[PDB]
Amino acid sequence: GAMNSSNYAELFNNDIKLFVDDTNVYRVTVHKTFEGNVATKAINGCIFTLNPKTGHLFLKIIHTSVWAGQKRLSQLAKWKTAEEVSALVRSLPKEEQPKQIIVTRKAMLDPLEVHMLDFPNIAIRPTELRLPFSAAMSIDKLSDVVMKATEPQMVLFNIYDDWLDRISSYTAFSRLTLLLRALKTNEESAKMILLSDPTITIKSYHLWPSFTDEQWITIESQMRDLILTEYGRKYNV
Amino acid sequence: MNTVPFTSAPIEVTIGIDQYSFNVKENQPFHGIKDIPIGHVHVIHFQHADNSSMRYGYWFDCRMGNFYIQYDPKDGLYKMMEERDGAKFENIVHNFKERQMMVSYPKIDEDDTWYNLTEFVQMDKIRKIVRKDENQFSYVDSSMTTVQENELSDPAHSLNYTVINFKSREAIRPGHEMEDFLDKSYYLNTVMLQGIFKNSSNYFGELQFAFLNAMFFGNYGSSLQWHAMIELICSSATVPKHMLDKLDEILYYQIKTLPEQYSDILLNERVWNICLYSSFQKNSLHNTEKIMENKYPELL
Ligand SMILES: c1ccc(N2CCNCC2)cc1
Repeated sequence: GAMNSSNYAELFNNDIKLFVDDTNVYRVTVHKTFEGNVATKAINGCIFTLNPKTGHLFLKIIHTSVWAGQKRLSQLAKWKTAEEVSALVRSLPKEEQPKQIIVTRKAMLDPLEVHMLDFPNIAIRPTELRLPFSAAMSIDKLSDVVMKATEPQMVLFNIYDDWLDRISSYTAFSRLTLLLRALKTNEESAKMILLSDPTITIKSYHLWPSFTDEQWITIESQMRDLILTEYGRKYNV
Repeated sequence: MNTVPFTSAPIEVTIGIDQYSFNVKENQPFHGIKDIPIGHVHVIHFQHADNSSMRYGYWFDCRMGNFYIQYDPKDGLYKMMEERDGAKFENIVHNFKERQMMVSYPKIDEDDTWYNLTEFVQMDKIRKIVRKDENQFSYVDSSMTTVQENELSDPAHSLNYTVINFKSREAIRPGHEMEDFLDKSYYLNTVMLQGIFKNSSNYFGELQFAFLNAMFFGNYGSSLQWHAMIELICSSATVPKHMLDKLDEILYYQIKTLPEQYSDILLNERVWNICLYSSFQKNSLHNTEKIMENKYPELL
């Protein structure tokens, strides 16, 4: 059934699973036309498919050409997501295929279920968590590869960098969701926190800076403050 | 006109014949039902006074034999049976009519209700849904489950309706997932009409038979099947024009005949609101939509 607080540690057991987030697949800017009407212009998107135990991120880049001449694009985006997830699963060896796929939005359940009818033993599940994966495009290197793409492309990233060498996947997921929640609530402040100290760099093959354990506790503390604050500035408390 | 005689009425029972029903008291001198219109299927059904649980009954066609009812005190129900000795049967019936111990099938001359409910229902197709080949008539009751229900437990006593499942490989062509799931025309016209049912008459017959089992026996899997067959048509962008016109008539008379107080259980809000207001065929069911909105505006 649905994924929620009560079954949160299932994510870190040894049954292969993937989160699928479609919130960045179909992206538009809205603008005025010369006649003073409103029009949209699509920009490149991405499917965010993440193994929470390993940190594996299969980032499928959705190039704007996929929308050309299509109607009802927000509905098509869910089926395009489903088609690409299904294609990914079919491309993996049997022992790498997931046993469950968890969609972050319930409107993906039927599209994914239909595309995965060939895989009756893969559970398609919703979740009651309000996970912050939409903020993935606030990670500079991920935004960069999406916006530069001139064709459809799959790019393979570890979203935990090398963290699992030192911490567990439960702790790594908690750090990731905290960083992303911060970036979603106030991107500028979050990014200021992450970079203010020039001496801490981001390795060429990493997404996040190379903090020591002690520096990560400071950072994590600053991100919590931000989220509680912005919750202040937002609700006046 | 044909006759279904009763040996006796040992237990108090409400007896239904088609859409008619009457009360028989324990050991009342009731010996059956006469003037039954030839040319239609019929159903005779029962609800015991003592146990309103288990409505049950028999689908039959008088052209296919001489049938009578006889209570069985061991199994505790009114059983339909065939009399093969035709001279014996005529004599029995003639005696019962002379003593006027039969109720008359009370069809009003203006009235086409039963015809309109059973237009496409054939006894030969009923017998393929209800498998009991040694008898010419078919037993149904409230509790019988459908083949699809058993997939989700006694097979000999199942209702073998055509399985319809919108999220199945049968319904969805590889490569047309979004297309086939949002516009079920392939599934309706190629898979079901051309492939399984062969023509829309056989389709409509199963649909009408499912509705009637739902209404007369409160058979829940029948109700599921009726709604599924409606939804498949309404969710298809491409339906023959004659099928839509006939569907509208079919549904009109089902809704007209439904007991006003059973609407809450026998009508699925989601299917009906989708079919009348959202589906491809939202504008094609004029009679059904008008009677739905004037009789059950709460459901909508
Ligand atoms: C999907 C599968 C594998 C990876 N990586 C590649 C880099 N090394 C760790 C594993 C990423 C996404």
